Amino acid sequence: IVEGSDAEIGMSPWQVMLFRKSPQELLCGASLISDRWVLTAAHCLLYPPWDKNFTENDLLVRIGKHSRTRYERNIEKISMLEKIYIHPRYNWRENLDRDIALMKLKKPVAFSDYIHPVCLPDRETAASLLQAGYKGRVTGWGNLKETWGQPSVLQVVNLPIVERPVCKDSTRIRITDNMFCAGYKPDEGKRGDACEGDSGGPFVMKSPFNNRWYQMGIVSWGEGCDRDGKYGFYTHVFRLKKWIQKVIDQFG
Amino acid sequence: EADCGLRPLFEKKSLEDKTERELLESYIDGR
Amino acid sequence: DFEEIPEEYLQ
Ligand SMILES: N=C(N)NCCC[C@@H](NS(=O)(=O)Cc1ccccc1)C(=O)N1CCC[C@H]1C(=O)NCc1cc(Cl)ccc1CN
Ligand SMILES: *[C@@H]1O[C@H](CO)[C@@H](O)[C@H](O)[C@H]1NC(C)=O
Ligand code: NA
Ligand code: NA
Repeated sequence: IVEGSDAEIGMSPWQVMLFRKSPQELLCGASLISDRWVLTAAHCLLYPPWDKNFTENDLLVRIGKHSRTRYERNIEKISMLEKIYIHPRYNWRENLDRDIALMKLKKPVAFSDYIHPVCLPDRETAASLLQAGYKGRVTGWGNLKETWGQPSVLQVVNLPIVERPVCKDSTRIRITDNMFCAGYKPDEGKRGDACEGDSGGPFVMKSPFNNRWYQMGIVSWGEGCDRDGKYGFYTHVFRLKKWIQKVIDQFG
Repeated sequence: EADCGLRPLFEKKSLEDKTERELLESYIDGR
Repeated sequence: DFEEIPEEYLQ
């Protein structure tokens, strides 16, 4: 996360770290959506241009974390994966359309002060809140700058959703309805973005109707990190919810 | 899921984090 | 750069 701040303790208790077993390293962010299911970006698990194709046994999830590198004894919980599900129409060849995946844990994780699931949006919450200018929050342990470096603890940044024509005009990539973009404009006097290593983590909004946090987006892509005139692109979770529900109903 | 999105150390105790108000202030719909 | 995690998780 570029131009963010340290998270408060328990500020993002749905935050998940995807951790490679060997070598031991950060792979991606992710989020907890129930006691058995974790949501992330497909490109965290499958990205052939970069020779990325992880299987279940390659990875661990670490839940309840704050420090990036520490083993947070008596706080974090480490879970093994039972199965990965990547969206069948994920488009890694062109534009990262439908950049979404689910991971089922081998055993349910116990909730605590530090471990708690985020809500997935309903149609009405999505319609109300996914509007230009409305701000969401992005969290992760990814790099602090595009070129360098890396944070001691989880980072947090609040960013406004951007008008779709501005998103489209910022890139040569074809933007789809399964994406939205967020970030400040050059003239706006504030900045911030996701970066490498933040992939797969959540873009959340706090509903003013029921005071619950909803995951509206997944950290997907950006041309660099925090570049003037570029924006971060997020998977539109609500638009892909029917698939989420089909997977959980069939395999949960 | 019935309890989703309510943080033990914040909403469940009626404590606000230091920047959540920035999000609320950006939400025009439904005022 | 990461602290070793307990061996139980790597089995
Ligand atoms: N090809 C294009 N013209 N545009 C799409 C590039 C997407 C790619 N960006 S990139 O890795 O920084 C490479 C790049 C940089 C500048 C211009 C073109 C390409 C990217 O973001 N990727 C490629 C596969 C992984 C994902 C990623 O890094 N996601 C993390 C991320 C997410 C967000 Cl929301 C913001 C920034 C970043 C960091 N780039
Ligand atoms: C990803 O890797 C798995 C290895 O089990 C392989 O079966 C699959 O064909 C690969 N997919 C792509 C798109 O390369
Ligand atoms: Na364009
Ligand atoms: Na920017």
